[PDB]
Amino acid sequence: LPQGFSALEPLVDLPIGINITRFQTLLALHRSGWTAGAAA
Amino acid sequence: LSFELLHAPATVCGPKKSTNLVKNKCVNFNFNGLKGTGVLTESNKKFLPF
Ligand SMILES: *[C@@H]1O[C@H](CO)[C@@H](O)[C@H](O)[C@H]1NC(C)=O
Repeated sequence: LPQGFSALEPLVDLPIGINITRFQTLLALHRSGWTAGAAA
Repeated sequence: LSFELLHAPATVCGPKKSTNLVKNKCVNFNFNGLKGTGVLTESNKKFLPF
């Protein structure tokens, strides 16, 4: 993580009204089997 | 056409109202549900888009 200060712009507001308790990220895989580049 | 009422923000409705703006006069105003009273003037401040 780099140093310095930077504010965060609000982007999206959604009136969904549901319950959220657990989550998981999603990636993209491509076959050349499949190879994935560096990411952090 | 049937209308439903549930535990939700309920943002389904048509036009509220519209009017012309007059400057340099003392008057009441209501912007987006925010009420106030005063005199309106051209503003040189540069607000952020949000
Ligand atoms: C999430 O909150 C709502 C509102 O009280 C509730 O009805 C629902 O059961 C909750 N979800 C879970 C998994 O408990």
